[PDB]
Amino acid sequence: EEKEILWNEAKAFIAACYQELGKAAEVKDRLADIKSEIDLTGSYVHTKEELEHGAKMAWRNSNRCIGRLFWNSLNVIDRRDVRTKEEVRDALFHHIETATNNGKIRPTITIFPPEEKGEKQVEIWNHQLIRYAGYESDGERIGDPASCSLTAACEELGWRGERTDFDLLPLIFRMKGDEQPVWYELPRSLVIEVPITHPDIEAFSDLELKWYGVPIISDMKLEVGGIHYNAAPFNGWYMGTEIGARNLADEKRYDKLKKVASVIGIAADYNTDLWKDQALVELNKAVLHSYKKQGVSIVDHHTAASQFKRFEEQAEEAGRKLTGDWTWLIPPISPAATHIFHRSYDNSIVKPNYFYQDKPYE
Amino acid sequence: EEKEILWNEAKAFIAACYQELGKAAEVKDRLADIKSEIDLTGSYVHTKEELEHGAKMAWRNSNRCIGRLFWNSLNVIDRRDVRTKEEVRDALFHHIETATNNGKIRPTITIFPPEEKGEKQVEIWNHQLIRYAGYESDGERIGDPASCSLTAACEELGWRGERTDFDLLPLIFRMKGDEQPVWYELPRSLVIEVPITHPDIEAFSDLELKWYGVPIISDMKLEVGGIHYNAAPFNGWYMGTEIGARNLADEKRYDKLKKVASVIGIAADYNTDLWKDQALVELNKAVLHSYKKQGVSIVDHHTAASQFKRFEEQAEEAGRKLTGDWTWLIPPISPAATHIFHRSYDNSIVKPNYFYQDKPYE
Ligand code: HEM
Ligand code: HEM
Ligand SMILES: CNCCc1cccc(OCc2ccc3ccc(N)nc3c2)c1
Ligand SMILES: CNCCc1cccc(OCc2ccc3ccc(N)nc3c2)c1
Ligand SMILES: [Cl-]
Ligand SMILES: [Cl-]
Repeated sequence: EEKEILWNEAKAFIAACYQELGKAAEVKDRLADIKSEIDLTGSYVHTKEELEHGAKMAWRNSNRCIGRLFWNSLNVIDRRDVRTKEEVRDALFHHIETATNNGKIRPTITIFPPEEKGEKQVEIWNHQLIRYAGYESDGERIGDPASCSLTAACEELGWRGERTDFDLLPLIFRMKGDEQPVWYELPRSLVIEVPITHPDIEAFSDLELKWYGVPIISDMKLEVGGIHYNAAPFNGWYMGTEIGARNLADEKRYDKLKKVASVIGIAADYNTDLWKDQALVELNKAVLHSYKKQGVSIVDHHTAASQFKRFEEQAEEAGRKLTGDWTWLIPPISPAATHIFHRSYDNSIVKPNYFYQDKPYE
Repeated sequence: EEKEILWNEAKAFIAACYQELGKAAEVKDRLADIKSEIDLTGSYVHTKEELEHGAKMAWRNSNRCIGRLFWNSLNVIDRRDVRTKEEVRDALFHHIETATNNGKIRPTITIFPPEEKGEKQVEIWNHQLIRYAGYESDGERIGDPASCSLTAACEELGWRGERTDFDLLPLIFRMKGDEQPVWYELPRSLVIEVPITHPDIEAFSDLELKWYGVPIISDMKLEVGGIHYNAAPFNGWYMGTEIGARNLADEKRYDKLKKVASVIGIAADYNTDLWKDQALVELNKAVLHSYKKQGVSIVDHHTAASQFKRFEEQAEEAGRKLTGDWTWLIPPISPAATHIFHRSYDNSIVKPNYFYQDKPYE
């Protein structure tokens, strides 16, 4: 059964992958080899070419991602060789440095050994490799509420945060055979952060806002031809609205709109003044300006949607079905100013792809 | 078959309606009477109470409507007695006057005789009773592009627009047995319009924008207990974003964002300046301000979403399933600033309800 599903997924992936790589003639013999490997071993091992192309296909098939035009330039790092926690740490440190690239962000994925019997070899606890801690006790809220449960789990393990609003969480992961994860503080020299200033409004710096340069999502599973890479952190560059309309704006995140309204000099008293909307726009302008000024890659939602339109055109021209999740593709500010809002998308799930998986804490 | 569907819909509607009206004991005898009427006549006639409550249920079940908290206060006008085109005209004129109510808009529906054998008794051609004409010829675009086909159909019939950007379309409808519709110019004394000014930016009036006071949607079909009221125009008051983020903003409508950017004194050259977003906010602030200043009812999207949350709570408390269309419920500006964005909704279709129907032109 288990063995059956794997073979099926393998046939479908190898056929499609080799077709796109112009290697269609090599399919029959590769499939032969795979069949034997599965019979003999219970699993099979991707070639470097298969793994690289699979990770790229998986990004291409990510319905919720507006940034897919660049799927084929994904930088894929093969770390299936790691066996120790020092190696995993160093690979994660390396991913941060190489993806950051002094501000000129390279979309990158680092791929660790896959689940074996559904048994994880490496289990990453972080949601993103770089993220801020959150605390909630005695009515006191500090940092990022979205990080409260992971922060509490880290502190169970002997980590202690300084309780600023921007404590960097340690890297935290567990190896097969260890009962507990280990944690490592991030070297601050590896982590680019951007202070938020406004191009016109000088008081904006009074808010003392900042955000980190690179979102490196580290808790999703990459599935390629029936092989489950549960540990495979990847990154792009930010779209500005993720920071300005959600991370810094949401009431359940940093909740900064009233403070923004105050520093930009507008009242926050009447819904009809659209003060939240006006605050959102200025905060989002501040975020784009600040990343650009520091030389850290970022895309605004208009440019991003323009790129996505080209992705749609490229899909059509290549003869591939396009899939998408309208509810995630539309940006959270001025969505009707983008073409995405005015059409519909088929939300079918195509593999390879990235999937959610259960958290090991909570 | 036809006769069967009707009876089924009737049983389900009468049972639910009388239950809500505390008239459950009267169901058995009412259903008896209806059964006979259908056998004998092919159809059945709603009581005033059934019709009124059915139209209210239909609004309550409109998945795409954010304004549903007020479903039970719908003003229902029963015009099943009309037989002539002068009567239809006068009923439509009356609806405009009574709904407008000197600016204090009353949500109202005027209900005309229903389809008989699927044969319409009255066929309204207008999308809304009050709307602006649109023209497109020789590269010249004037008025509302959304009105181009209806405008062309009106001019086929001897109507002629002045070719301002805001020509009011005539009322246009067809009676059973007439080969052609008739048209009647709207008396300007019945139509409230609001000039768009900005609370802070005096130059905003240079754009010479205006919009009409009351959206009176006149091309949907009301279905109640298997009876098809294809002619049943209804209105609420506007939510400001419908005018400011769509009618005046969309590239395929009045397309005013570049002109807005110019009068508010910002460049429209770089996506990263978020000039479209900033223009959207100021235009939307202008719209709310202008309606309020003139004493014409309007709701902003924050207040509207707050009302909708109460509608959700009321549904739960009354033991009714809530249905909704997330993609239409979210406002087109700052959607993530509303609770709607952060939850999901079951998009099941429950009857009574309002439905699309084929246009008689195009
Ligand atoms: C190159 C720059 C990129 C940009 C600007 C971009 C933009 C975005 C945005 C805005 C979202 C929505 C996230 C949210 O609202 O929570 C998203 C979702 C997503 N992106 Fe991308 N992305 C990029 C690169 C990548 C890469 C390199 C991958 C993987 C190889 C990826 C895979 C995804 C996935 C899987 C999701 C959905 C996650 C979920 O379901 O929660 N993206 N992207
Ligand atoms: C009282 C004020 C009301 C407000 C503020 C309101 C608000 C809205 C808004 C903003 C939409 C979305 C329209 C679009 O984006 O194209 C909508 C859709 C709708 N509303 Fe309401 N509404 C109100 C009253 C009513 C009334 C009185 C009815 C009928 C009795 C109604 C039935 C509907 C229906 C059927 C739709 C969907 C139409 C379609 O599918 O195209 N609403 N409403
Ligand atoms: C706001 N939704 C949070 C829930 C959630 C859970 C797990 C992963 C996840 O990823 C969002 C995500 C994923 C990949 C991205 C790549 C680039 C980018 N700019 N944003 C990206 C954002 C998001
Ligand atoms: C933007 N969608 C246009 C397509 C379309 C076709 C037919 C009817 C229709 O109604 C939108 C609609 C319906 C009822 C409304 C009631 C009140 C209100 N403020 N807006 C309302 C808006 C909309
Ligand atoms: Cl993020
Ligand atoms: Cl409208």
